[PDB]
Amino acid sequence: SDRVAQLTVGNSSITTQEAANIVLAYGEWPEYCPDTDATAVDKPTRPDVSVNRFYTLDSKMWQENSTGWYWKFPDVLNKTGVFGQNAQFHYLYRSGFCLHVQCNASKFHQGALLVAVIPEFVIAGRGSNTKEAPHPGFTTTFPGTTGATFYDPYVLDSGVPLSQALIYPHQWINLRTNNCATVIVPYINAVPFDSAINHSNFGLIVIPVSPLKYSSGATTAIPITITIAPLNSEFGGLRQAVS
Amino acid sequence: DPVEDIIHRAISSATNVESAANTTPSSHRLETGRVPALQAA
Repeated sequence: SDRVAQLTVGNSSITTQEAANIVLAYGEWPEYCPDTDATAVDKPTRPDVSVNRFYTLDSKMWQENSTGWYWKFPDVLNKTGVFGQNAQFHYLYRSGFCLHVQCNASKFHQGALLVAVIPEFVIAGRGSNTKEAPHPGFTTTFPGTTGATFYDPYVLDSGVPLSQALIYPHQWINLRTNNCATVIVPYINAVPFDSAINHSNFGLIVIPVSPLKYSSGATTAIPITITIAPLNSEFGGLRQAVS
Repeated sequence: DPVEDIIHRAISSATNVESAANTTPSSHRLETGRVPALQAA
């Protein structure tokens, strides 16, 4: 009655039989923008079925010497589905999310992942220059659906240590206990509406802390799939398409 | 009884306004005769 769960959003549903729990980020639910906090004077669009559903990204194979991964939200969904078409025709944007990272392994495998959610996750450059200076490319800061591997996961590629990164909303995927992590995140920004193309709010991060080990003869290919879903999404400022 | 024809306002109105004006929700207009977009300068 606690290890079994089902999450139906839109026309899609996720079952699980070996879950742990569900984490609300900072104790709050994603909701629509109230009238006392809105600053635009147009009426927003709210599709509410066509954009609030579970989108499944690609799978990441987890190996012995993986140094870890990061996506940007809502960067990964600007080109998939009707959420990718409403986020290009409209200047303004507001949503929550509901994340789910699946990774199964047998009773003879061991290891652990750290699935956390970092608001305003800024990538650092990797040079000893005091001004010129190195800055990350656009496919490194805004990677898309294929993510990006960390170079230095010990400092999260931002000069900030992983050992204190449990202050963010997070779960663990311990292969002897569970196989999935679920984090529900509200809209966290200093402005009520903001653009979905320039500004990615937060970044999902999956880093294997204890490495994958298995005895000989076991299944060598352990993939990590990620299924995300917008919640309470609304757009504004209709114009022509800009990607 | 004597000579009679010896016997024989504004527009603006100030309001105490504290903050900027609000915005009320609207709908769509499909009718003739009532036009707010046509002016005469």
